[PDB]
Amino acid sequence: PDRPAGIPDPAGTTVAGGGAVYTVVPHLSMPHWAAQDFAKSLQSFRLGCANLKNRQGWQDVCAQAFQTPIHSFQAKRFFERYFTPWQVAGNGSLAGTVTGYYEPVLKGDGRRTERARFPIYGIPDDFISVPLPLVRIRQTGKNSGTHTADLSRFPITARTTAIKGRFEGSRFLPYHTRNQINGGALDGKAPILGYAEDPVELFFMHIQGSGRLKTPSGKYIRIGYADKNEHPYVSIGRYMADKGYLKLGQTSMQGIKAYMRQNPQRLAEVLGQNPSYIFFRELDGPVGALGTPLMGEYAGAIDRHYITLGAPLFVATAHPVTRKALNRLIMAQDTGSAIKGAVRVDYFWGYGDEAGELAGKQKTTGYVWQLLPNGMKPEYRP
Repeated sequence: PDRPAGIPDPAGTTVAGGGAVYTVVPHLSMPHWAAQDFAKSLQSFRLGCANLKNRQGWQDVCAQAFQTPIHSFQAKRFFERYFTPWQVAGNGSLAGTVTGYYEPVLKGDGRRTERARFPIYGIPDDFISVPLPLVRIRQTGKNSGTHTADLSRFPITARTTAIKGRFEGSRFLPYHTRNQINGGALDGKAPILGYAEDPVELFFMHIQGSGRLKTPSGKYIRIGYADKNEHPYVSIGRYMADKGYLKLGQTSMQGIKAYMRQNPQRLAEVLGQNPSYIFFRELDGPVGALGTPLMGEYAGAIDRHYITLGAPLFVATAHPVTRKALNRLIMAQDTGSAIKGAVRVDYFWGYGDEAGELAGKQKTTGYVWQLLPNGMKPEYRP
């Protein structure tokens, strides 16, 4: 028994906030709307609904998504009948920026072998996260928070949700940095999820926040983001360029990997420049900001000041290699620290080497339309 659709704001309806303006337009104002693989967009929406279904105003669309066949004919009618498109302008411009991201595959093992020597660590035994409002700390769980803490020492910026540290003496000190962990500071006090063959490839898994080990027999060990040490991110590519070990055109993962194989005397130095370090957990698609697994080519990262999390999002852009028209109904199910603005999408390409090529080549103008359940308005969320 089909859910009711509810009443759309009529064409030309506007909402404004934050320099952004949202305008209701017809579905057929989206380029190549007719020719979409709406079965794939429906799959992607259904994945987000495991959590999105619980958010006020999304219950009916999420329920109805599961009573809709996985076929583009029916799935098109679902998106037409239940959602209204809101064309997005940021600061007077429909035009914005599309970049690309992906889930890396790297050679490795569940064990230390001759080939696979670089441990992937989970949350350490002494890693304690404390929420942020010369202070006092009390432990409230084996990895969360009797000891004094020196807040001037911890890496707080204008943005810090929590501090990460460990008890030592009668102190709470910042947790270990990448250079220290590289140097063996976690020996004996952190779970190891597996081993990578290449340390630069591992370094870049940290940069994407998730990955997959491909064992010598072709199996996958799936590795997801769990936490981090909250020390600042520094680009090693920008470090190498003015050192000047490589030119900032060869600053790709693959160029750093090749430089390092030829130059083992610089490995520790360069990797240690990024004091940020990500801890992982044993787990298709990484889990994004919505808390659900992302579907390759049908999910993206957005700015939540501007885009409602979980929303179908039509992106009109250019394919990062063919430069041909790339028009897609994706789901806005993730966020990034570098993704800001009304019209701004990090396009999730999926897992593996091919997705990697696509992602890095993506830096394009794009146009966006946000689809929301009929009646629900977009909102600037300061």
